Amino acid sequence: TLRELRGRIRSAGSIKKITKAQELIATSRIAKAQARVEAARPYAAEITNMLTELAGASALDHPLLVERKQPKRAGVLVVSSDRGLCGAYNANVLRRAEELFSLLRDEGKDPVLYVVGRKALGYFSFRQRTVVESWTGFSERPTYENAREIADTLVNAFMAGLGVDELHIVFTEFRSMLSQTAVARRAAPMEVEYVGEYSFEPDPETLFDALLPRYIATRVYAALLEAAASES
Amino acid sequence: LADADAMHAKALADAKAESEKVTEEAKQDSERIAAQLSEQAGSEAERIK
Amino acid sequence: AINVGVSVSRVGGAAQIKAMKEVAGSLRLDLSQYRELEAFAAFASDLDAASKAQLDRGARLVELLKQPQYSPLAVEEQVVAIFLGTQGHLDSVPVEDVQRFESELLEHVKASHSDIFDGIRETKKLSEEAEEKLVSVINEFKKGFQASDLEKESVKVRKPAPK
Amino acid sequence: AINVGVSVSRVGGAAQIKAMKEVAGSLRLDLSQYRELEAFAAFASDLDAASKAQLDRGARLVELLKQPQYSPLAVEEQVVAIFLGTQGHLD
Amino acid sequence: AEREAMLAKTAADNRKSAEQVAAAQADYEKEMAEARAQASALRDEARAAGRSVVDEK
Amino acid sequence: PAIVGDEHYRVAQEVIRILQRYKDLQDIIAILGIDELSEEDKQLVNRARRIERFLSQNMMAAEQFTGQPGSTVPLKETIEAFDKLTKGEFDHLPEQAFFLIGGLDDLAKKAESL
Amino acid sequence: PAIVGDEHYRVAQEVIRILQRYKDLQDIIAILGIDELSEEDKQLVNRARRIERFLSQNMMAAEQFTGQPGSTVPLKETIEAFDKLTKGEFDHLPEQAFFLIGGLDDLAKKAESL
Repeated sequence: TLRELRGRIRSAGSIKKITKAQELIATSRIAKAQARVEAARPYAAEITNMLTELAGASALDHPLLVERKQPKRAGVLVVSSDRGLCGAYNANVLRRAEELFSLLRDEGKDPVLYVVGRKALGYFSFRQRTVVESWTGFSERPTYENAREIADTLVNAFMAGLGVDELHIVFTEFRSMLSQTAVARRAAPMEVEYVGEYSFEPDPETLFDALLPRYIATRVYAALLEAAASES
Repeated sequence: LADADAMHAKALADAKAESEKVTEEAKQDSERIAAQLSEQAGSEAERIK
Repeated sequence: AINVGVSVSRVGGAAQIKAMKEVAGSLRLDLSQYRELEAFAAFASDLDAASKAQLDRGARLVELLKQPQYSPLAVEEQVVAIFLGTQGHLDSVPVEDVQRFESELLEHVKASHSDIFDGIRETKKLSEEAEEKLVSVINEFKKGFQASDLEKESVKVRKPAPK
Repeated sequence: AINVGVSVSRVGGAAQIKAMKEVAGSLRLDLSQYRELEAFAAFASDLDAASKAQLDRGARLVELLKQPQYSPLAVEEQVVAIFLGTQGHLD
Repeated sequence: AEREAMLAKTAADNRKSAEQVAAAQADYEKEMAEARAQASALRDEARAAGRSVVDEK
Repeated sequence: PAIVGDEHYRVAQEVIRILQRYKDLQDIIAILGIDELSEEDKQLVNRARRIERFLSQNMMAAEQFTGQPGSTVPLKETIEAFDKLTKGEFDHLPEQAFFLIGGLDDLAKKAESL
Repeated sequence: PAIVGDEHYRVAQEVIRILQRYKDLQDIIAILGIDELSEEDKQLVNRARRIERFLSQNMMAAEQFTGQPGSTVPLKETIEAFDKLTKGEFDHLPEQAFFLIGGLDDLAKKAESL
């Protein structure tokens, strides 16, 4: 019917405008997100340097650097969107999370979930695995005050060992505007990597026990920032 | 622990007593359903006849 | 397959017994508003507490109005079937099982409590005593219903490994 | 501009000479699956090496099949030109 | 050793009290679920036998 | 506004503007979905869905269609109710509370019945 | 169900419901693609695409066009395969495994070939 088809052309002609507007808004927000990533990058590089110096001086007996004797559980932090319309972004994230779960349960660890973003919180509301804690309101504009709280909650669940023997993060690594993939990183226990070739106040161990929780926070923050760039 | 074990003992005894009540009511209802479908069977045989 | 939005009967509640005018007296408007809300909320991420309650009631009513061919219900069975939906007695039954609940309950009422059907047929009304008795039977039955219910992050150190 | 899938011959394949039938015997499908793979992968960041090889093969088969106006190729030349592309000598 | 045995008994008995209350609820609701499953299996077995005599008649 | 007065005319025009923006937005809402929209557009949609229902009424001829008796809403109460609705004074009420209802006294009694 | 039996009718209505829901999502699919759907719809559409493809077959008349042989699938094996598809036993196989194939043993052979 011509009246139906004219209505459908008027509809599709409004939708073409509204999707073109949000493609251009996303073309702005990828530049803002890359600017926030490059503004956060020098701090992460200098905490990494300070941590390498303190670990070089330390006894390395810190809990976050040792494998638990029983691999009882593993924590998985899944980073996803609050807004929709992102295409395969959340599908790739949740597919890399379910690959990680198949590996962890093949080693013998049941995963416990922490979730960022409302869309993965919906996916793990539908599939009957529980989420231990979630956050939602910031996946497109993550502030450090959010990553602080996430990394506090993850590290408190590691040090409780009701607790986890290891913990991981699943998120998309922005590597260009034309290329991103979901990646899974083990955040704890950290590896140590010996490599070929300072005064500390009050002591190198006391600093290293204060700085590792801050390093986990900056590595979570850099993961939320790359997630928000690859979301856009 | 004596309260909790008495609550378990009483909850198990209550569960079996009302379970006997529910299975006796379900046996009555099953016999009634079988009688009603036998009356329907008679009414269908009458339709065919 | 009645399209509850467009379908209508302009004689309305003159072409019904009093008991059906009681239990169903707005059911077309409730189901057309449900099909409008279900078209609208098909893509909302979340819903208001009352919007959720309406969208979950409509699914009970639509499953309750499904019917296999050659299964004519007597009006005395239809008024009880609709009474389960419009008073919300089905609200706790999962959507998938609503048809088994409706069938099993109409068999149960006809087996043990045939005075309800008899009353509706003889008087054309749900009397308040028949409504209180029917509600008791619905709640006694709901207890007896079997519903279906790696790269590794590394701390570098600038000294050699021990032996 | 032959649009495969919707272009077809229903009496053909009985009359097509044996050599042309051996060289082209998958080419129609290898092009239709290239058109769908390209329609997908034009809006994707990356893909597996086997799909990337099948995309590049398909694009070189399309560049193989185009030809200039008033240049009709003898069958003895067409079978060789399609051999170049289907056997992977163009990779 | 006996003052330690009072603390051990008190902590174990409190933990077992919560466990035994949870088991009282779980055993009662599990017996009702088995009774409901048996009731619906006997009611559906009566309907199946009733359908069989209907088609036999 | 020369004949009905500005208080009626403004309100009729604000209701028509809202319902027109809602019909411009139904195509987007059916496919992209309500949460995509601006906070101002999404607020307008949550007002238009209430205005649509508050234009429906239990008519005295529709006694057989609805079972409930019919209602008459005075013009002054009609203008006051739509002047409130267009300025958001009822966005806290459930969307169903406006449906088939004879004015503000009945809207209040229905909302508190839900 | 009085003619084909209860199981065959039940399976055929589950397939038609799945394909109906998929055809009523096609207006969103055409714009946004599959991922923007809800999970309960995306689960459905993945098996709908598998069912839509598993209704294809390599016919005896098709050999003159495709060169591949024909296949015959008995009614029992047809009902069993669509019962398993609609219950969701085959969502782990890729959609290209279901094109132009006759029955479950040949679906397994084709899934191994991928």
